Formats: sequence, C-alpha cells, structure tokens
Amino acid sequence: MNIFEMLRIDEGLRLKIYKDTEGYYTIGIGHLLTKSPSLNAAKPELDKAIGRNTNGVITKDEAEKLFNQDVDAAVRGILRNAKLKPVYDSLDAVRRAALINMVFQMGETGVAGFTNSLRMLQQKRWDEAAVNLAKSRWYNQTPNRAKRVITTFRTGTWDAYK
Ligand SMILES: [Cl-]
Ligand SMILES: [Cl-]
Repeated sequence: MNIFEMLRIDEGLRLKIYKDTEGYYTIGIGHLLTKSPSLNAAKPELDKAIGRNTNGVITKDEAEKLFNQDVDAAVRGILRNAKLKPVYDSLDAVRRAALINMVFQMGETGVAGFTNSLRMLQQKRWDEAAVNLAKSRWYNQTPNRAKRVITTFRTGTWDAYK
C-alpha cells in the first residue's frame, strides 16, 4: 500500500463531472474543479485543466494525470508550510501518508488549522491525537474516511485499508 492506492480507495474514480460530498463540482480522483454552483463555471475549469474541449468527460489516463499532479502539489504544500513541515518531518512513512491524505481532502490551510492535534502528533501521543482529531466537522461529515485516516495515525500501519 502507498499514498496513491490509499487516496484511490478514499476518493474513488469517476470519469464524468460529479458532485463531491459537500456538493462541489469534481472529476477523476477527487480533483475539485470549482466551488461555484454553475456547471457552466465547472465545464471551463475542466477544459482548462485538461488542455482540451472535453464536454465534461475525460479518460482514465487524463484522470490519472490530474491525480499525479494533485499528490505532488499536496506534498509540496506540506513542505512549504511552516506549521506542517515540522510535523511531516517528525513522522514515520505510514503516518506521513495519513497527513498527505488530510491535506489532499481539505487543503493545507484547513489542516494547518488543527493546531492541537498537530502538536500531539509531533509529540507522538497517538491515542490522544486520535481522540482530538475526532472532534471535528471533518469527522462528523465523512466519518468512515476520517476513521480510516485516524486509525492510520493511531497505529502506524495500513490495517484500516486492508
Ligand atoms: Cl489543475
Ligand atoms: Cl465517509
């Protein structure tokens, strides 16, 4: 198991514009297109992302290409973030994947916002960090995915995904 297979299980794959759990226009492997309500504001963002007139549908290859970019950008965002970087550096390889997953879903700003949990992770207080991460809108809105991520932070193994 690796970050790619982990996010592929959490986000699924859809070749046609769809709405995410929050109601936003998305395509492929969790690639957010726009927070705007218009499918007309979404279609152009999609064409611009792919480099072609797509008419709202893309191929598997195109989806995977957006995915590689999005994972690369998540990592690079963590490393440029003054609050995230020190946490990431402190972690083992499995748990680093868990932080990348959070960043991919909620963005760097959001994650950097979990001040207390981040401090607990850095101190390696696993059980306490898992309890604090659960007290969030994130966990209440997407409980099954959140529990998988949380379990990965608590245990440091890929069990929740096996
Ligand atoms: Cl893009
Ligand atoms: Cl869920």
